[PDB]
Amino acid sequence: VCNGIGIGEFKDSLSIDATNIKHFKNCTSISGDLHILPVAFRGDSFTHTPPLDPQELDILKTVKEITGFLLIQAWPENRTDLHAFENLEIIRGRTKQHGQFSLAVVSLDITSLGLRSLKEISDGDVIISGNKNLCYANTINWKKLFGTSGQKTKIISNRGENSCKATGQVCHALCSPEGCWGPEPRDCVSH
Amino acid sequence: QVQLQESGPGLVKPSETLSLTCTVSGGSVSSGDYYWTWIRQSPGKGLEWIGHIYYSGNTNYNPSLKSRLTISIDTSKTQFSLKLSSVTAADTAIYYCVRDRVTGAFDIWGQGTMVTVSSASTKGPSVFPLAPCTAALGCLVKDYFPEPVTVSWNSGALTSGVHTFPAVLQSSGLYSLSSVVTVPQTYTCNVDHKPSNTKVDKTVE
Amino acid sequence: DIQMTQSPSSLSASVGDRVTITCQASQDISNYLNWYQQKPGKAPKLLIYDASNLETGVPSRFSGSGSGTDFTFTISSLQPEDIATYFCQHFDHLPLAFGGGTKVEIKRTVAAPSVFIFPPSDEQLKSGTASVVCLLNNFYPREAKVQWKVDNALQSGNSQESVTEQDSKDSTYSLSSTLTLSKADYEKHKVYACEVTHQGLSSPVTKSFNRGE
Repeated sequence: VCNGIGIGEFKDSLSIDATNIKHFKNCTSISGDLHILPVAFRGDSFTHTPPLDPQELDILKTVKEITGFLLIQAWPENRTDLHAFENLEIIRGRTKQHGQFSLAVVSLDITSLGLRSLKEISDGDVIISGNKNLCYANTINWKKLFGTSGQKTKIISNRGENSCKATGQVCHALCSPEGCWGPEPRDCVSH
Repeated sequence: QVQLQESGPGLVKPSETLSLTCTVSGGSVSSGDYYWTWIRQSPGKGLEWIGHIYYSGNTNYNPSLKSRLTISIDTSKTQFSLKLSSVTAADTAIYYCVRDRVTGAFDIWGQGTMVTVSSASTKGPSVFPLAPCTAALGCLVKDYFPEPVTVSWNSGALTSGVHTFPAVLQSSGLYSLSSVVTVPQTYTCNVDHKPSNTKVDKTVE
Repeated sequence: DIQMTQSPSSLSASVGDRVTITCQASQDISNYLNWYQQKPGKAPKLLIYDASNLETGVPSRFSGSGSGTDFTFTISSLQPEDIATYFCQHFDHLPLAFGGGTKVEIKRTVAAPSVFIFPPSDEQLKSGTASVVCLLNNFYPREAKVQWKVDNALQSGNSQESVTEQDSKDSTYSLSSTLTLSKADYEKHKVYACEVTHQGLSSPVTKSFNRGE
């Protein structure tokens, strides 16, 4: 319904700042790319833009479709997951970051991904790097979400596998060996 | 393309704080595609990953150095620094600043700086000629601390036949090396010991 | 806490030979494995990323293979400039770690060293100490013996050696032996000799000088 960063209403925007976030309410499809850069939480001193309130990211909970790629390089320190995208389902990825990645979660303090509704990733690779607190990512079977032969996943430089098992942050006994987006029995992809 | 260069003291007293700063040239530190990483190397520990910092401010430290580590980034002058507090002789190592891309590769390395942890004092070297009594002559850089010492011949004009040996540690706790040249003209060795601000141009007979 | 083990710890091969070194991880790291080359006196250089991909600018004789726990690095045709220590590094999860390293050296023909002896300078004698230097230049193999003799008296316990890394062109070594005496002890003797023994020498070669001449 609405465009993405760099297209249309976001012609001269590099990320989702406190100026253009108000245009995503009741939007179900993004016709472009979504950039979540660190400028959204440290603010912009040049434009006097304050940090986006961490309770304001719940506006994107109506999003279900992204034609381009989703680039997440920042997240509020108060939120442990990404359930602001708990209803996002499809990332087509006709346009990619450097022509390779359609989903990038880089250096976040999140404890879980929480992309529970994400069922399809049409085209593009998925890189998950630099997240010191993240879990559940290495258990997700990304072959279910893929649609193009050869889509790769880089789960690198993140929290150790035995580190998540030490805190009991694994998938529930009530779901398949396909993975989970969190500890709750609802985050499980299949059962 | 992009070049990295280290800067900081080469001698740090024990229980104090080591400080190093890497200056990025030919590029910006503001790219979200790279982790700006410090790596050290020493005999007994080998190559050791210290940690990196992202341009968002997020950091990742090695658990073996976590309690004494602090990495910051200054996008203004395109630099990022390193601070290691409460150092011991186990922290004596060659420290590199490295660009680690998020893809997962240490693609760009700095030249590496030597950091020595010791309560001893800095001492400048004494240069002596190596002349006979195919010919060969050279210089003797003796009694200095700490490492390193750079020796060049004719300000870099003479490179063929030059052999600068690895420095040996004498029983007095001071280092000493020798650089020689084989020759079939004025021959001058250029000795630089930056920890003591000592530059010497020794002309050999 | 991933443990990286490289094998072998060191090897020697001839120019043009096929060198294959191995890297083994304590757990499955998929293909998150890189290879680095550290030539003597220089910083490590990235050659292979993602176990198999060749970095641009790296010669085609280098390659890598493997996924999971066992990985291999291969040089199809060994060159004299490839003298270095090769490291493998994982990036599966935090923290990142390197392997122990594999030192690679060149096997070549036996070359005899050129011997030079340097008397101590008068400038150093005023300080109260005397350093006699002997030089062994461009030889192979590295194993060599240097015997100091002052007035036909074998010296031991007062000399130190230093050998350069293998030359990246002729694959030779160079060694320097420094004999340290005091000023007073140096003035009491006359003949100062440096005897060397090497495979390339049919008989031990001695270079000497007389003090004050």
